Amino acid sequence: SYDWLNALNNLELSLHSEILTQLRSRGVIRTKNNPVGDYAEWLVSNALGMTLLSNSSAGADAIDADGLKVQIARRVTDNPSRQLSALRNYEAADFDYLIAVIFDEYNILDAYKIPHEVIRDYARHSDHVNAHIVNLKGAILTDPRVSSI
Amino acid sequence: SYDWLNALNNLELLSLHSEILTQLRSRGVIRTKNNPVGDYAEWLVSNALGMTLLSNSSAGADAIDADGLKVQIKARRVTPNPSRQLSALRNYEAADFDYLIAVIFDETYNILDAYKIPHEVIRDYARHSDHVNAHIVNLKGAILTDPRVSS
DNA sequence: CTGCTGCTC
DNA sequence: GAGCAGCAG
Ligand SMILES: [Ca+2]
Ligand SMILES: [Ca+2]
Repeated sequence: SYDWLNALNNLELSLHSEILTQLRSRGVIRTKNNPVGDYAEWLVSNALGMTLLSNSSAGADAIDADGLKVQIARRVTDNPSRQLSALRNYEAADFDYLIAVIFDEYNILDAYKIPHEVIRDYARHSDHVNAHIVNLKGAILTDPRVSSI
Repeated sequence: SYDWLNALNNLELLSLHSEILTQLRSRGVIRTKNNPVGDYAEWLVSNALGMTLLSNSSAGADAIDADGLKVQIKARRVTPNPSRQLSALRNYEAADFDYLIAVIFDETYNILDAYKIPHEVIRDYARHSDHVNAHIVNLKGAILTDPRVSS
């Protein structure tokens, strides 16, 4: 039962920082960011045997056992949207395939592997943020060029 | 004494996080499923300095004050990552706020630093990132010593 | 297609 | 200074 947290005030509800501390100390998350993103890296890495890369700098986040760079999610439990995080400098082929995963605010729902190419045919560019934007909705979910896990 | 947490596994911990977020949202502390710090800051600044929020956080402003001015609200939790690089002012050239307020937290969501930094003083120390098409500012050194910035 | 928030090396 | 993540309308 999660109804005991009505007793804690706004300051005490400090506990979320503590949970991040625990997850960090367990290896689940590296950064103090949105916990969904690092948990995605964590699950994908351990599952199919991937060495993570702390330097996601304009590049992938992991390498498979065949030496291929992998870019690693979105948690749609209050507003259903599946736009993936921004992709910058994509014209340079900085990854060999991408793994995108949906969580339920944090259980797994969907998960896909997409070559850098399929992205091109499912991406639009925004000058405002200087990034190609993609949404994991509908079409791309049915390209046989994409695989699901 | 948060030693009882170790009894929870990963999925239950993540559930507890999101659930805690849903509490503060139900209390009106936050408006999104993003980082509780930013909306908690926005919540903190307005309900303490008499301001009015704008969920239409698009003009680059996040609230109007008692005097009737636009204010951009940006927060950050530095824990000795001690970098104090603020969020993108993706559009600042249009100048859709009068004075910016940046608030600095520690791990336990406590106020280490807070400044009311005005717009032209933001113009005097800003740098533009070609990568993200946005201006970036840091609050360390010359910015703090500027006579046009207060706490 | 328009926007946001915070965080790391 | 370069980079990063997820999230809202
Ligand atoms: Ca990633
Ligand atoms: Ca803000």
